[PDB]
Amino acid sequence: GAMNSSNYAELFNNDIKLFVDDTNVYRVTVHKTFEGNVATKAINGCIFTLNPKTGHLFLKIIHTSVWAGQKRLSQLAKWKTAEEVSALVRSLPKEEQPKQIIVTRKAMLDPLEVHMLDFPNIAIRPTELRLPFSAAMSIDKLSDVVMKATEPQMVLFNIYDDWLDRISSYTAFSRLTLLLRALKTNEESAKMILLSDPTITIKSYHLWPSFTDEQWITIESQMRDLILTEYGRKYNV
Amino acid sequence: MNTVPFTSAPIEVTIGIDQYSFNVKENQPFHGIKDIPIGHVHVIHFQHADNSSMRYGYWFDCRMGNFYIQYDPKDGLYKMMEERDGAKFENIVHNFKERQMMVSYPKIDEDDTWYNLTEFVQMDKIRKIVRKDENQFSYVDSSMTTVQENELSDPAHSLNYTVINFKSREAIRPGHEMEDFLDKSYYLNTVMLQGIFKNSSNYFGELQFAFLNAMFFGNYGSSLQWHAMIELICSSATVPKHMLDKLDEILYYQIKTLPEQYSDILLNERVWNICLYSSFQKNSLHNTEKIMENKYPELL
Ligand SMILES: O=C(O)[C@H](O)c1ccc(F)c(F)c1
Repeated sequence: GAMNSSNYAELFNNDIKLFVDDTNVYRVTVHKTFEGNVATKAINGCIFTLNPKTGHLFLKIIHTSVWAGQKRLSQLAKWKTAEEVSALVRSLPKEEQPKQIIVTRKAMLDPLEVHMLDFPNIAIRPTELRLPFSAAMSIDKLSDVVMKATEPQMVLFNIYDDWLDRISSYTAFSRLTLLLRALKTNEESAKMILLSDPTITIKSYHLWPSFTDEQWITIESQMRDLILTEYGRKYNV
Repeated sequence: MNTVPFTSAPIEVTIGIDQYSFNVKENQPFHGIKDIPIGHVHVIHFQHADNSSMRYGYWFDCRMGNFYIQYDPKDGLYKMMEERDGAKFENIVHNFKERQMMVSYPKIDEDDTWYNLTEFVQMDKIRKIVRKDENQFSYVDSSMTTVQENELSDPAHSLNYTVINFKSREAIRPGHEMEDFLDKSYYLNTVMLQGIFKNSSNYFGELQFAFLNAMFFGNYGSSLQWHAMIELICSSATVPKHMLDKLDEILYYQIKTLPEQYSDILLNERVWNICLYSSFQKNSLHNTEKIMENKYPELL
């Protein structure tokens, strides 16, 4: 069934699973036309497909050409997401294929189930977690590859950098979700926290800075403070 | 006109014959039903006064043989049987008729209800859904499950309706996933009509049979089949005009006949609201929409 706080350790067991977030697939800017009407302009998007145990991120870049001449783009985007996830599964060796795919939005359930009919043993599940994966485009290196793309492309990343050398996947996922929630809540302030110390850099082959264990504790505290600060500002608390 | 004589009525029972029903008292001098219109299938059905559990009954066509009902005190039900001695059968019927021990099928001349509910229903197709080849009539009851229900337990006692599953490989061509899921025309026209049913008459016959089993027996799997066959048409953007017009007629008479007080258990709110207000055919079922909005506005 649905995945929630009760069965949270399930995410880090040895059954291969993927989260799929479609938030950033269909992205637009809204603007006025010369005649005073409103029009949209699509920009490149991405599918965020993540193994929460290993950190492997399959970032499928959705180039704006896939929308050309198509109607009902918000609906199509869900089917295109499901088509691409299905294609990814088929591309993986059998022993790497997931046993479960967890969609972050319930509207992805039917599209994905229909595309995965050939895989009756792969469970397609929703979640009651509110996950901040929409903020993936606040990670500078991910935003850059998406915006620079001139054609459809798949790029592989490890969203945990080398953290799993020192921490468990439960702790890594918790760190990731705290960072992404802070980036979603106040992107400017979160990036300031992450980059305010020029002596701590992001390796060429990494997404996040090279913090020591003690420095990660400080950063995590500051991210929590940011989220609480923004909560107080929002609700006048 | 034809006749279904009864050996006796040893237990008090409500007897249905098509859309009609009447009560028989324990050991009342009742010996059957006469004046049954030739040319249609019929259903004779039972609900015991002392045990409303198991509604059950028999689909039959008097053109296929001479049938009678005899109570079985071992199995505890009214059983249909076939009499192969025609001379003997005509004699038994004539005696019951002279002694006025039979009720008359109470058809009003103006009334086409039964024809309208069974227009496409044929006994030969009933006998393929309900498999018991040694008899020319078919037993159905309230508890019989369908083949689809069983896949999700005795196969010999099942309702072999055509399996319809919108999220199945049969319904969805590889490479046409969004297309086929949002517009079921392929599944309706190529898979179901051209492939399995061969024509719309057979499709409507199964739809009509499913409705009647739902209504007369409270058979839940039959209700599911009836709604699935409606939804498949309504969810197809390409349907022959003559099928849509005929469906509107079929559904109108079904909604008209449904007991008002069973609407809560026999009508699926989701399917009807989708079909009448959201589907491709939301504007193609004018007569059914009108009766539904006037008779069951709550459901909508
Ligand atoms: O009298 C009998 O032989 C049985 O009671 C019986 C046998 C066949 C029938 F058609 C019928 F109505 C009654």
